[PDB]
Parts: sequence; C-alpha cells; structure tokens
Amino acid sequence: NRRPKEDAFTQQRLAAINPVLTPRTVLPLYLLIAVVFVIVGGCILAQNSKVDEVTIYYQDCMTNATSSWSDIPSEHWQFVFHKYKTYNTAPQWRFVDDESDDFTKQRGTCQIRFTTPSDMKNNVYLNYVLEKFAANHRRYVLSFSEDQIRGEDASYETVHDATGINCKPLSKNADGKIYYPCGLIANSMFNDTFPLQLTNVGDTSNNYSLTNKGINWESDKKRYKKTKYNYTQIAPPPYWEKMYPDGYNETNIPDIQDWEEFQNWMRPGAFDKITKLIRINKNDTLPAGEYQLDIGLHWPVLEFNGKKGIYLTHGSHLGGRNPFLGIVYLIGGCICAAMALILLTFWLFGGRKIADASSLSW
Amino acid sequence: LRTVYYNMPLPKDMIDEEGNPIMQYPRNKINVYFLVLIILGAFQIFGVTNPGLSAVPLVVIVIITAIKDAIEDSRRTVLDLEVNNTKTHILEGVENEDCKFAKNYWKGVKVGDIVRIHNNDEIPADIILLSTSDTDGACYVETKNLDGETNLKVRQSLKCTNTIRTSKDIARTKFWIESEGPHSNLYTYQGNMKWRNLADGEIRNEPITINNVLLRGCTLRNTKWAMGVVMFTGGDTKIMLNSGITPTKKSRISRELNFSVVINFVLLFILCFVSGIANGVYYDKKGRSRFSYEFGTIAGSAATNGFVSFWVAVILYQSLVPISLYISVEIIKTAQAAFIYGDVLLYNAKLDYPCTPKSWNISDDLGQVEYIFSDKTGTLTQNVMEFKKCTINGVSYGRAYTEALAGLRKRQGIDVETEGRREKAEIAKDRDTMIDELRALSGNSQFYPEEVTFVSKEFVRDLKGASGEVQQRCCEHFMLALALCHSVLVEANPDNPKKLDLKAQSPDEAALVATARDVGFSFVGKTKKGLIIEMQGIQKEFEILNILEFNSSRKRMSCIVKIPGLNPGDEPRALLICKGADSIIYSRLSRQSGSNSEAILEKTALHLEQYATEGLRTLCIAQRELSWSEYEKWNEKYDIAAASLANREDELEVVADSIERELILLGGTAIEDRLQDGVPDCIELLAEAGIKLWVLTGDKVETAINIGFSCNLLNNEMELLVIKTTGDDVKEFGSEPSEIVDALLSKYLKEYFNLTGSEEEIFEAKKDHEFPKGNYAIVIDGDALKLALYGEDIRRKFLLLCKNCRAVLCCRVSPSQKAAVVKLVKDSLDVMTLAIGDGSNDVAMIQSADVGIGIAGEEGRQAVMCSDYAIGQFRYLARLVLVHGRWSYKRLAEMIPEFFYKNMIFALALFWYGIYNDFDGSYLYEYTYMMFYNLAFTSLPVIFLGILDQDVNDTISLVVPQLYRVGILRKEWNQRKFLWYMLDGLYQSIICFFFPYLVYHKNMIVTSNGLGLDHRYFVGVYVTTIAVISCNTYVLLHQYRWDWFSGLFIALSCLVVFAWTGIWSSAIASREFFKAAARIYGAPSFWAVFFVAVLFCLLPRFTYDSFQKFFYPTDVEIVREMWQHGHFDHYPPGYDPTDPNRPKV
Ligand SMILES: *[C@@H]1O[C@H](CO)[C@@H](O[C@@H]2O[C@H](CO)[C@@H](O[C@@H]3O[C@H](CO)[C@@H](O)[C@H](O)[C@@H]3O)[C@H](O)[C@H]2NC(C)=O)[C@H](O)[C@H]1NC(C)=O
Ligand SMILES: Nc1ncnc2c1ncn2[C@@H]1O[C@H](COP(=O)(O)OP(=O)(O)CP(=O)(O)O)[C@@H](O)[C@H]1O
Ligand SMILES: *[C@@H]1O[C@H](CO)[C@@H](O[C@@H]2O[C@H](CO)[C@@H](O)[C@H](O)[C@H]2NC(C)=O)[C@H](O)[C@H]1NC(C)=O
Ligand SMILES: *[C@@H]1O[C@H](CO[C@@H]2O[C@H](CO)[C@@H](O)[C@H](O)[C@H]2NC(C)=O)[C@@H](O)[C@H](O)[C@H]1NC(C)=O
Ligand SMILES: [Mg+2]
Repeated sequence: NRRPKEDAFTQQRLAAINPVLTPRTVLPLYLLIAVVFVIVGGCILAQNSKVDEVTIYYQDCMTNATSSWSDIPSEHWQFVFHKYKTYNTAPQWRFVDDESDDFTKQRGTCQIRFTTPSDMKNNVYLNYVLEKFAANHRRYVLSFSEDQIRGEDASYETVHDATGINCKPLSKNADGKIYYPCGLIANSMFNDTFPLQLTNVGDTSNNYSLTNKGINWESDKKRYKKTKYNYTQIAPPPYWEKMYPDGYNETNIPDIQDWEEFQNWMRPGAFDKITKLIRINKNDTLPAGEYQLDIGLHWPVLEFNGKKGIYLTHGSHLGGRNPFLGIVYLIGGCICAAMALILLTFWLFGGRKIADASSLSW
Repeated sequence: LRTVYYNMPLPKDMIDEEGNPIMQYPRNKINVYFLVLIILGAFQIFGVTNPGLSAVPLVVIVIITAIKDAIEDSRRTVLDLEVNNTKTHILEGVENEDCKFAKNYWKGVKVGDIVRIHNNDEIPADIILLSTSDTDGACYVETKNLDGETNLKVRQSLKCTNTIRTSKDIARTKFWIESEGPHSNLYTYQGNMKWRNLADGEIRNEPITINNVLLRGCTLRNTKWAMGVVMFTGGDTKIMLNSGITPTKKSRISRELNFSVVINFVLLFILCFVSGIANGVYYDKKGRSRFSYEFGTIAGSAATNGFVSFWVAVILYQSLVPISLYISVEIIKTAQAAFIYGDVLLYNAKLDYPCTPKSWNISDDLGQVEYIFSDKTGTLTQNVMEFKKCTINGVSYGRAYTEALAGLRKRQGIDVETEGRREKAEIAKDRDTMIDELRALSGNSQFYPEEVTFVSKEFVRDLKGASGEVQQRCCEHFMLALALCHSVLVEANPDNPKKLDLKAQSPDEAALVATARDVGFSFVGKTKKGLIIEMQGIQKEFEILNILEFNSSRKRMSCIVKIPGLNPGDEPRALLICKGADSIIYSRLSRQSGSNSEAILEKTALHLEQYATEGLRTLCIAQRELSWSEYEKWNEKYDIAAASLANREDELEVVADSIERELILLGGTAIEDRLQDGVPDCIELLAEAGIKLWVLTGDKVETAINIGFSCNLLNNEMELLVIKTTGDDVKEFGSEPSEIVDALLSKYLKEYFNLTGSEEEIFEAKKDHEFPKGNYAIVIDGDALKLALYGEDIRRKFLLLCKNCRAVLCCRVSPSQKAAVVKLVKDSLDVMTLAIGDGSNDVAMIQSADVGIGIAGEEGRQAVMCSDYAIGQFRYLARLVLVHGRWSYKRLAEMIPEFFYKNMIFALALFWYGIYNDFDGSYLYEYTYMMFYNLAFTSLPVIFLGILDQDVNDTISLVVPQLYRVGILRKEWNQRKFLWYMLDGLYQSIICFFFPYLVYHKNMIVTSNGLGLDHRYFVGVYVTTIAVISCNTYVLLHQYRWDWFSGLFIALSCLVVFAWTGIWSSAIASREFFKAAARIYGAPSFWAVFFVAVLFCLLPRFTYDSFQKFFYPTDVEIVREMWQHGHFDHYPPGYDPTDPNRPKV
C-alpha cells in the first residue's frame, strides 16, 4: 500500500502547549522579574559598596617629583574606603635619584608612601594599571610563537612564516640567532621592579610580605613550558638588551614555565586599559597603617602620554569596585515595573473582551 | 542528420570526421565548487585574501544571482540524482570482441553503446529493442519518470526477431540508422530500424510503430533482460526538449529575497567604509604608542588608507551569510513540501495515491492565492457520464429527475413523487425489448418514454412512406448514427466472454454507445476495414474510411460511412455524421432543404437550452449525404495534407472544414454529469477565505451556470454579457458606430457598468488586493471573450470588471483562450494565480499560472506532469491551500526576518569592538565562534520555525478559513517588517557588546580570585554567549506551537555554546584560549551580566508584543484567544468539512 505513515509527526501532531499572552499571564510575569532584579540589584550594590581599593599613578615621578617627601597632586591618586567616605590624607612620593649610569629616559626608584585606614582582608592583590597603551592592534596581538610558548626548538622557518600567529618583524637579529621570546608582545613587556614587601614605615617595622607566586592561573603550566634551546642559537629581543647585556649564558635562559609575570603579559588585554596581577599575599591581613612601596622605574610611557600605576585591592566575587553591574539590575527592575504600569493603566482605561472582535466579521 | 555507430572504437581524441563529440552531440551532464572553496580559502583557514577592493561588487553580484539560482534549483539536482547514482552493474566499457559485464559509469554511455536491461533500472538512453524476455513480447510498463500514467500501455515488438537473444552475435552491424531528429514532441515517433542478420550477412527490416516506441523517459517494467543498442543520450531528445522552456517557477518570497540581501550588504559596505577612513585618521596623529613598542613606520596609509585588507575579510566573511540563507530556505521549502506528501488527509484511497509535489519549492505560493482558475469537467465533476435525454425530429422525448433540485429551488415537494412512478415506468415496459446484448443492469440510462412503443410502427400503412410515423424511420437512423460515429473500441473482459465492455478516451462516446446498444443497434466489434453493428440483431458491416478527429479547439468530430449497394446496378452515395457542440453545429447548417429554419429546427434549440438549465451537458447530431461524384473530389486533397508532412496542423483542419460547411440537423443529446464529492463544500470553503474563483469551462453557458449553483459558486449575484449575434471584426480602420460586434462589447462594459461600479481607462490605483464587497458575477460567452481580449484598452475594461467581482464563468472557451485569460490577470495585475484542472486540453492554463494543480486518476494524467502539485480529487485543494499553504507562507515570512536579525546580533559587534582598537583589525571572536555561530550554535531554531511552526491547528484552519486573508493582502512579508528586525538586531548588538564592556570599562579584575581574564578571546565569550541565548530565546517567543521537539532543539542550541567552549577550550591545541571554560563560566560576573543582558535584548520586543496583542490584536491572536476558552473543543482532531462521510459538527 502507498498510504503514508500516520505517526503524529508527519501529521504534525506533536504535543504542545500553545501560549496565549493574555494580561493575566504576562502581568504577573512583569512583577516577578521586577521583584527579582530590584532585590538582586540591592544585594549587589550592598556588596559592591564595601569594596575598597587604592589607585596611584606614578608616570610623572621622574620629572614632577623632588628628592624629599612631597604630596602627590590629586590628578594621579584616587582611593575609596567605605568606612571612611571623607578621607583626604594624600599619599606622598619621593624620587630617589637619577642613579647616573642608565638609559636616561626613565631611571631611578620611585618611592611611594600611602596610608590605609582599613583592613584589606585576606587576598590583597597588587595590580599595575596602564592607560593609553595600545595592546590590541592588529599586528601586535598576532606576533608571538606558540611553539616557543610551548617550549620547542623551532627553526627560523617555523617562527617566521607560520600561518596566523607568527613573529614577523622580530625573528632574528643579524647573526642567525632567533629571538627566543619573539614578537612584539614579549619584546615590549612591563619591567618596573616592584618590591616583595610593603615597607611598614612609622608603625612597627613589621613588614607586609608580597609574593609573586600564584600570580596567574595554575592551569597555565600546561601550555607554558620551559625551553630546550642550546644557549648559542638564541639572543634576547632588542628591548631586553639591558637585562642580558652579553647575551644568553648557560644559566640565564628564562624559565617561562615558572616566570609568571611573563605569563600575564603574553595575554594581550582587549581594551586600552591594562590591569595585570603582579603581587599577592594569600596568607595574612593588611592592617591599618602607613605603608611604602618603592618602584624601580624602567618602562617609559611619556613619549606617547601613557600612564603607569598601582592598584592595591581586596577584590570581590564580581571582581573589583565596578558600580555598573548593580545599577543595571535596578534599571532592569524599574523598567519591568514601568512597562507593567504602562500596560495596566492602558488596560483598565482601555481593554478588550476576549472573543469575536475579528475583522472577518467586520 | 542523426547517426549511430558500431564496429568503431569511437575515440574522444580524434580530430577528423570519424567520431561523435565534434558535431555538437548531447552529453549526459544535465564553477560553483571552486568559488565556495576560495571564499573559505580567503577567510583565514588556509591561504590568503584577495588583494585590494577589487571584488566588492564582484562578490555580491555573483552571490545574489549565480549561487542563488544554483541553490534554489536544487529540486532538479535530486531529480538528476534520480538519473545518475542509481547505479547497478552494466555493459558500458565493452570491446568489439568482453562477453562479461563490467562495472562502469552511467553518464559515459555512448551513442551506440549496447546495455542489457535488468530489474529496477531507469533506461538511460533511447534504446531500441528487438527481443524481449517474455513470450509474444508482452511488456507492460510502469512509467513514474515519463508521464503521470502509472498504468498499462502496450509495448509490443515484432514477432520474428524475438527468437534471437543470445550474446554471441554482437559484431553484425556497421552502419547508421535513418531517423527523424528531435522536433519537440511527446508521444508521436515513427522511425525506421533496419539491421543485419548473423549467419549469412543479409539485412532485414523492423519498422517501429506506436506499439514499440521507446524513449529515454521509458522504464521497461516486468521483463527480465533484453539486448539492443541505444540512439540518444544526453540533453538532446524528445522527452527533454518538450520541457526546458520553463523558467522553473521561482516563488514570490524567493524573488523579493534579493532586495533583503542587497540592503544587508549596503549596511556592511557603509560600516567597512567608515571604519576604513577612521583607521587612516588614527595613523595620522604622530603621538601614539605605535612608534616605540610596535615597529611601525612613521607614516599613514598602511595598505590603502589604513588597514582595509582586514575589512575585505570582514566583507567576505559576511558573504557566507547569504549562502547560509539559501541553504536554509531550501531545507525548509523541501521539508514543508515533504509534509504535504506525507499527509493522510490529502490521500486518495480509492486509487492509491498521495498528494505528490512536482515542485518542492513553491509551497509558500499556496498561501497567497486570490485567483483559482478552475476547469469544469474532470475536476469539478467526476467525469463519468450518463445518457439521459435526446431530441429526434424536433420533438423531445426522455425525462429525468437527477439534479433539477439546483433549478427547482422553491417549488420543491417532489422528494419521492416523480421518482416513485418513474421506477414503476421503466420496470413495467423495458423487459419487452427484442434485441441481443441487452444488459438491463446497466441499461437504465434512458428509460423509454416512447421510441416505437414496442410495436415498431409497421410498414403496412405506407410501404412508400411519407404519410405518417416518419419519426420511426428517423429515430432508427439517429441511434444508428449515434452508435456509428465514435472513437470507442471493443475489448473483452476475462470475467464473461459473452458480456463485452467498452472503454474510450472521451466519456461521452462511452455513454452515447451505451444507450445505443440498449435500444437495438449493438456495437459489438471493430474490424480493421469495417465496423460490425447488429441493427436489431441483424448483423451488417459498415466500412469507415475517414475519422475526423477531436481536439478541444475544434469542438466537433466527424466520421464518414459508405452505404453498401441496396439498389440494383448502382453504387449509392456516401454519408457523413458529425457530432459536436451546438454553438458550432447550428452555425453550419443547410439553407436549401425543406427542413430549414422553421419550427421543426427552432424547437430543437428550445429543448437543448431547456436541457442545459436542467443541468445536462448538451451535444448535437448532424449529418449530410455526400454525393458519390463529389465524394472523390476531396480525398486527393488529403494526399497533399494528410499523406504529406502537414497531417497534424491547420492544413488538415481546413481541408476537413470544407466538407463540414453545410449539414442537416438529425437530433440532439443530453448527458448527466455528476459532481465530485465535497466540491460544493470546497468552493464554499475557498470563497469564505477571500479567494476569487473563476471557472474556465468549454461547454454551453446555461450548463455552467446550473453547475455553478450546485457547486455553491453563485448565491444571487449574476450579471451576463453576450455577443447575441454571429458576426466578427473584419474591419481595419474606423466604422465604430456602423459595425456592431465589438461596439456592443464596448457599450456593454462601459455604459452598462457605470451603474454597479464606476470606472474608466488606465490609472495606477489598480492594485487593491481586497475581497470585493458587493457580490456580482460575470458570465461571458467566449466569443465575447475573443472580442474583449483582441485589442488594448478593451482588455483593460474586461480586467477591471473582473477585478471587482467574486466569480467569473467563462463559457465556450478554447484552450488557447484559457491560457490567455490566466496570463492577462497574472501580469497586468500584481496578483498570484492558481490553475487546478485535468485533461490534455488543460495544460497551458496550468503552465501559465504561478501554482498549477493537476487532478489525477481521471482521463488525463497529462495535466499531472505539467503541474506543481498533483492532488487526487478536487476537495483536497481546500486542505492544500488553507492548511499547508497558509502555514507555509507564515513560516517563511518569519524566518527570513529572523535570519538577518541573528546575523546582526553577532557580526555587528566586530564593528563595536572596532571603536576601541582604533579600527585596526583585531578579531573579537576566537576563530571558531565565527565558524560555528551561523552553522551550529543558532542555526537550528530558525530551521524548526520554518518547518514546524503552526499558528492554529489544522482543524481551526478549516473551521475559520478567513485567516487565509492575511496572505492575500501581503501583510506578513513586506519590506517594512524586514527593516524592523535589522533595527532590533542593531539594538541588541549594543546590548551584547557594551554590557560585557561596562564590566571591563574600569577594566579591573572581573574574577572572584583576581587572576584576570581580559584577552580579546575572553570578552568574546561574554559577548557570544549572551548573543546565542538572546537570539535562540527570541525565536521561542516569536513562534506559536511550543511543542516538545522545537523547545528541545532550542535548549540543545542554547547549551551547545556552553559545550563547545567546554570541549575546545580544554583541548591543548586551542592556543591562548585554553581554560576559558573553567575561567569564564566559573566567574560570578559572567552569570550576572548573563541574566541582565538576556533581559535587555528581549525587553523592548516582548513589551511591544504585549502592547501589540492586547490593544491592536491580529485575527490570529483573537482566534487563539477563543481556542483556549473552548470555542473549538467540540471539533474532532483530524477534521475536514470537505468530506461526504464524516459528520457535520
Ligand atoms: C626594560 O627596561 C628598559 C630600560 O631599563 C627599557 O629600555 C629599552 O632598551 C632598549 C635596548 O636596546 C633601548 O632601545 C634603544 O633605542 C634608542 C633609539 O633607537 C637608542 O638609544 C639605543 O640604540 C636602543 O636601540 C631603549 O633604551 C628602550 N627601548 C624603548 C624605550 O623602546 C625596555 O623597554 C624594557 N623592556 C621591556 C621588555 O619591558
Ligand atoms: N468525443 C466528443 N465528440 C463530440 N463532441 C464532443 C466530444 N467531447 C466533447 N464534445 C463537445 O465539444 C464541446 C467542446 O469540447 P471541449 O473539450 O472544449 O469541452 P470540455 O469537455 O473540455 C468542457 P471543459 O473545458 O470543462 O473540459 C463540448 O461542449 C462538448 O459537448
Ligand atoms: C650569564 O649572564 C648572567 C646575566 O646576564 C650573569 O649573571 C650576573 O653575573 C654577574 C657577573 O658577571 C654577577 O653580577 C651576577 O652573578 C649576575 N648579575 C646580577 C645582577 O644578578 C651570569 O653570571 C652569566 N654567566 C656566565 C657563566 O657568564
Ligand atoms: C621591614 O622594613 C624595614 C624598614 O626600615 C628601614 O631599614 C633600612 C635598612 O634595611 C634603614 O636604612 C632605614 O632607615 C629603615 N627605616 C626607614 C623608615 O626606611 C627594613 O628593615 C626591611 O625592609 C624590613 N625588615 C625585615 C626584617 O624584613
Ligand atoms: Mg477537463
């Protein structure tokens, strides 16, 4: 028989619910989304108002600082403490010296002394902020070698003309030596020397120790591996030529499986502001007191009017003190309560009966 | 010249005149793949992009024309996949001397390549057979690939050459065969097939007749194997040159689809131009980070005014979206047309036959139809005939009470009163016939009023005659000529050798001879020279020698007969008998006889117009004795016409026209013609839905009006226009008041229809798709249709009067005038037409429409091949149009604006990230969220909205037919609706980008643990996920029918973005996108910008729908309001009002 198969699928008789949006269904749907997003938006802004932070910019420390403790002008520092909303004791810097044998564009330690009238609770993160540095251009973010990130002995014709991500401007110097971290990303790192202890001046000389371990994800040690080059076929990239002034010896090959400041830098940030984690202390509490960190300046920004900074915070569950994410639940709960009163004032002063108003009969 | 070769190697590398491929011979291939490879080759898989802006129209103008027409014509590629790749084991690559079959290639078959046939094989070429595998060459074919005729026709080879069947005689032929070339015919082929014997080398003949005709479309059924060479393979034949003229019928949504695709590219080209100029403005600033930490030159114009080779790859990636569109709509149109095939309520169980689509891509043209052009008989009529009434010598005798109820409206109390003594009348007398082959079971067609009153009106009163009861001699001459003039043949059923059945092509001639063998005159045999009829049992053979044929543009058929020698010493004169329509027989009569225009001929026309208002289909019988001296003055005139090449066109008609010039009236005949079941329920159900139905019939005006009442086309509306004279336009210049016949067509349409409606000549406000309020109906004589379609400015008066009326009854309409009036309404208006009908005389009406429906099972399966859908009876049209067309219009009118929506919610955030990397060209998305977005992430819920979305049930589509009036008015697919979905996709692309941006706009850590995830490829997981969910749950809120099968495949498309991230970004090979599952999805700021961006995408539109279906609802919301309140709960599931057996409810 050529009769087709009647199986409630070819007959299009699947089980369905057929929703009709009458104003006894979607008017409770609007006051339900309203009483969720207003209450969640109150529970985010109660959390995201208790987050404290410290931001100090120090790009104008070589030029606009003296050799004595002078207060930072207010265009650089900003810090927010919730227990002390009116707090205006400004931090003070001290530029140590032009230490007289360097590259004379940024040099010398920039000592910065601030005051914290709170308790940065358990995980005290120390980032660094970088404004107006473009790490999201086209040729920049595509210049590294993934086989050298993974630690292989790639040839010249494996880092240069690979498809997609190759280190095209930076692959050899003059002498056949492949640059071992190749590309514009690894060549152009951040190399200020941050301290490993906030110097507890004034109070007791019991320091606050900051470690640089655990600074990145501990699952990054599967694509980052130590290399197997022969210390005679590699040379440092041309902006690393003040850290390895003779070249690579038998010992100074950088273990990029363990050197985790480099692992933060090799993910290029997406926008024109860059905050990368560089110091941490998961052990102790940062109590109230006047601290001092001393940054050794090495990385120049004033030839393109960029910024360098310090970002000392305990975080949150949603990140840091970004007040957007709790405002927009209040807006999404007030619009869903506005558009439920627009459609209930119009419905009473207005409205329909719910059958036989067709244009078919009209 | 057409040639065939054997005992030749037939080279492909021969330059001289010895082989095939030089002379333009057909090849079986009946580019694209290189273009789609280099599009993927340019978009950074392997290879490089094309340089510069050298393809910004050159990609677009090929992608809306060349790889639209290649994808939208994928119906015939699967039909080509019926030709090739059905492969079995064959006999192609065989040398001259290799006695064993070899597996080879089907489209490599050569002109003259012999292949043995098997079971279930399409015959790949024009084979010529000599021997069968059965006795007597009995071959009965099954021809699904050639014609709609799924039944028997004789394939008979010549008897003497059936014995030679062994395969050890292969090398016996060395010549080419004499044939006619391809001349665009379907059924007729007379060839000449000569070959040579084996044992000595002598030639013999085998003339191919209509019995042994073989074609490429043939498929020889129920034989085992045969051995014969082939003639035609490729694209040059007779079964393929009748077609190919057709432009394969692109639909209407599929032709306005290119305005949508172009204005997508224009929006893209604005964005890739504003970006390219602001990229060069960035490079001319000389104060940026680019100089030191990047090794860039101190210059502008990176490639050509900045980086534009990036934006070439953005343009070329967005060209994969139109290719993704046409693949998507050709797996929706193909699936909507496989659900029409699989419906059990479109199934004709009497003749084992589902609704078969012949065109799998015009399923949305059924949802916008406001003109259905119907034929009358065969489609609005079950086309089985029954002889009822007849007139002989002016006086009428014969009654019936069959469908007078459609004419006897108010004066009806005759339920059983007439039919009671009518049955008593025929049972009391009609046993007293005296003739052989009286079969009284089927003999009740004309129940005897009086012919002779069973006393024969004996000759003892007048041997010489002419004094009384000449009607007795006239009636015997009538029913003799009614039995003699036909085209019905004699066969014998195997049930009874004594009882004999009669089958014919025209069911009138089957019904006319049926009563003619009930009252004497038994038509029992057909001799090859004569014709055997027993007049009252007494056998006498009549020799016929000219059968003048019948096509529907002729409206009559004639026949000659030679009276044998009855007088001593004289060969008597001949007699012609002509039957046909009364509109052409009364125009050809005698003006010199004694039976001229008086009351004896006037009351014959008075009775036949009384028979047509009774409802019967009228017909006239007319004769003339031809003198034997002038008889052979026109037989040799057929030697230059019928014996020559011109035996199928108008030279044979004009030489047959010269004999039929004047005739004499013998009598008339009327025939019962019953309607199909549910036709009065199908017309009434379509005319509720706002469809303007016409009936393009071919018989008399008063019949089609009375059929038009009992099929519920007419209520009380009619307005008639008629020529009421016998003249035509022989003028060239002037004489408009002096000459009549087109002047009273001009004065009737203009001056008598400023009354109802007030219109004039041309004005461009002429396109109003509303159903007309005041019910009126044109009935037009057809001769007044030739005068109202002859010139311009009178065809616009016919078209503007028929635009404003609900029904048009075109009567006496030739099949060339059927197709002329379909394409008049089709092109001069902006409307979409359907043309349902069967019959070989109804194929130009079907092809000249938009949709063409073909009724199968009846006398004509020629209108099934030229059709698009092929329903069984007529009543399946209202189930096809109102259910499977109204659905399939609103499915394609919602997934097209939801395919350009889902592009812009994702691929426009590559522009919004452009304003933060200074338009330089870093991709926001990680390399496989661009591959798999439009392919695997969000691609399925727009496929299951095109396939399985239904607004109301299949019952409610028929109970409320007026929901079809939305597609007639074109309110679901306009170009305004398309632009609002691009503005909704542009709003939700700043929600899907700038809500993940503002979590990073102070650009701190967004993680709970401070480790930071701020790479480009990690913001494009925030952006991609809340774009995938907000254009998959946008689909779920904009479909009706939340079933389990679509809601599960929206859920599995919403969780495949979480699953491909968990698999690819845990694999070691994904560079710098490595644990983005456990870093991003485990972050609490992902799951807090997820639930508020999915809101704000869906919030302006779900509020607008709430404002739209509360205060300004559609008709399909209000029906869906009433259906929850139980107004349609007493209708059963699986419902159709067009059914005679299912109850009313
Ligand atoms: C690490 O810190 C050092 C400073 O201690 C940064 O200085 C870079 O050192 C390179 C060494 O080749 C210098 O490039 C110089 O360019 C000028 C003009 O071409 C010239 O004086 C030299 O011939 C040399 O080629 C330069 O001092 C400086 N590079 C700059 C500013 O682009 C270095 O940037 C830091 N590296 C990393 C990876 O953070
Ligand atoms: N076999 C036959 N012999 C003689 N006359 C015939 C005939 N078949 C039809 N006719 C007559 O010829 C006239 C025109 O023929 P035509 O084929 O156009 O009618 P028709 O049966 O096709 C009506 P329709 O257009 O609905 O199919 C009809 O009025 C019919 O009475
Ligand atoms: C190889 O180079 C590294 C650094 O490039 C050397 O480390 C320094 O060596 C100097 C002596 O030349 C000492 O001041 C210290 O040992 C290192 N300097 C600092 C600042 O720590 C290393 O000794 C070199 N090894 C060899 C074998 O030459
Ligand atoms: C903790 O901090 C104290 C800081 O005290 C300074 O020590 C240096 C010498 O180390 C001395 O020259 C200064 O005068 C001191 N005072 C100030 C105000 O700078 C140091 O001892 C170490 O950094 C830390 N001590 C230990 C034991 O880790
Ligand atoms: Mg017909």
